[PDB]
Amino acid sequence: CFTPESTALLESGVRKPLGELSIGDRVLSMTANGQAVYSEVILFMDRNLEQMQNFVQLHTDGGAVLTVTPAHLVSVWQPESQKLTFVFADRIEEKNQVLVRDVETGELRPQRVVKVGSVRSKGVVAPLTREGTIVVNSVAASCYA
Amino acid sequence: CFTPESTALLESGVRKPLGELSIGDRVLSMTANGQAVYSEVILFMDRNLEQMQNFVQLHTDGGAVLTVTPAHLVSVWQPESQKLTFVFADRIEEKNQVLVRDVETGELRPQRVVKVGSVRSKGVVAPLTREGTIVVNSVAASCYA
Repeated sequence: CFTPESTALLESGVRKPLGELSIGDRVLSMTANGQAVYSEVILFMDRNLEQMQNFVQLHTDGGAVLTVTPAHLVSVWQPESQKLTFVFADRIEEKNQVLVRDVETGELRPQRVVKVGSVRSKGVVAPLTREGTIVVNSVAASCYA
Repeated sequence: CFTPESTALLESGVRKPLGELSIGDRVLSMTANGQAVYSEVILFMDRNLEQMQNFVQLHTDGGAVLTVTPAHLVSVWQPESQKLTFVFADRIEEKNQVLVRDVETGELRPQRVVKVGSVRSKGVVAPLTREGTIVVNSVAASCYA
């Protein structure tokens, strides 16, 4: 899950807090080969805006910060082998690379994780899109947790 | 989840029991717009070959039978509105339509659900592919349950 304050990017061009996200909204997602694409939210696998939860915080070199639960799958780019893989949030470390949306081009491009933090906050939201992936706070991730 | 005896279709052209499925295997899946495509199994969300479980059994007009847990998402085709939607297995009824792989063409084509049964067996397997979907026993389904 992500936090209610975490944001998705609607096809319309607007960021929307996950706590305000609605089934049907077409949010920025990622294809199997790592490309940006818009997909509709079909349901929420978890949505409790009061539930206290522990979150991993991934900071990218570009300034993006993704707050996700320990067991949530996140896309990790292996620069050497040109391999896109999914790793649990808690297993991600500095120097690993994640896909972050580039403002100018709109493309999902790899960025170094420069800091791995933690935080405990209230509210959990886990949206499921048709694609099965979702870009939260500009960082690509799986919908699975 | 599906049963261990349920089968996936490997890109190689061979059916493989889910209980024998391995991470890395490229199984027949479905794209967001309902097309057949091969995707690799990245992990199992559930895999307990001993766990007794209640399953819904969907029979198609073509003879395919998909055994899935009540809370598993399955693709349902709405012929009138040309809409592909996901519905929980237990909410599916006769006359609804699901996507079934055609032998000759290999395409995922809609077929009427001619009978909805039930069964309790041992073993649960829930494979997750990169696409997020998987065709089990020739019937298209989401990986989510």
